[PDB]
Amino acid sequence: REFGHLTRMRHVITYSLSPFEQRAFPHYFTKGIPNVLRRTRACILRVAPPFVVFYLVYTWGTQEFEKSKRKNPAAYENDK
Amino acid sequence: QLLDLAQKHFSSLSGTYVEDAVPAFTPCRFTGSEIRHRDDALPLAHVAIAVEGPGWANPDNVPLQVANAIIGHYDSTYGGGTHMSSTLASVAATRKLCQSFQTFNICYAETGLLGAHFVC
Repeated sequence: REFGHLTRMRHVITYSLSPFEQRAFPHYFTKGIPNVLRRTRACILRVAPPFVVFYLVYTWGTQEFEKSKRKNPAAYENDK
Repeated sequence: QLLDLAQKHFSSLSGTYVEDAVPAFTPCRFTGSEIRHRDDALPLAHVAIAVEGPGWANPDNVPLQVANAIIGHYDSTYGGGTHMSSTLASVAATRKLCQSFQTFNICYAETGLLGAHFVC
């Protein structure tokens, strides 16, 4: 596909600078953190309710199976 | 004759001590970095690049010219040929990569600038 026939973009003025000059972790801490939380919530705000769905389906399904299985002899009263 | 006849109207107006010794021109660290413009409409790409060089006062610049002399210069307007005393030139005579190329050497008194300058 090459660089010669991608797309005819016009004016753009890039300003890259060498890694060797600049630090590997520029404000990587205090600046990086808020963005992390900011987008983390951006995912969980949508993703979470499926997690709760799977959670209640898991827990209720498990207790469903166990109550359906172990409790039975008491529920039978074979001494009837 | 050009000495005595030379005018010396207003006198120099500057300090003569340590106070005036501070440079009017800063020492300048080199910055290996890249700037790019895409006007695709431009008939063709014109690229140059530069390494940090000796200050103009510095004699260290002098041998480098001979080094630049190895790079030489070339352009399509010459007599051409792959035989010629330069590699990039014969390549320019071959795949025609360089319509022209040349090693600029602009050394400033502080810090200089070796580099290349070419048409492809």
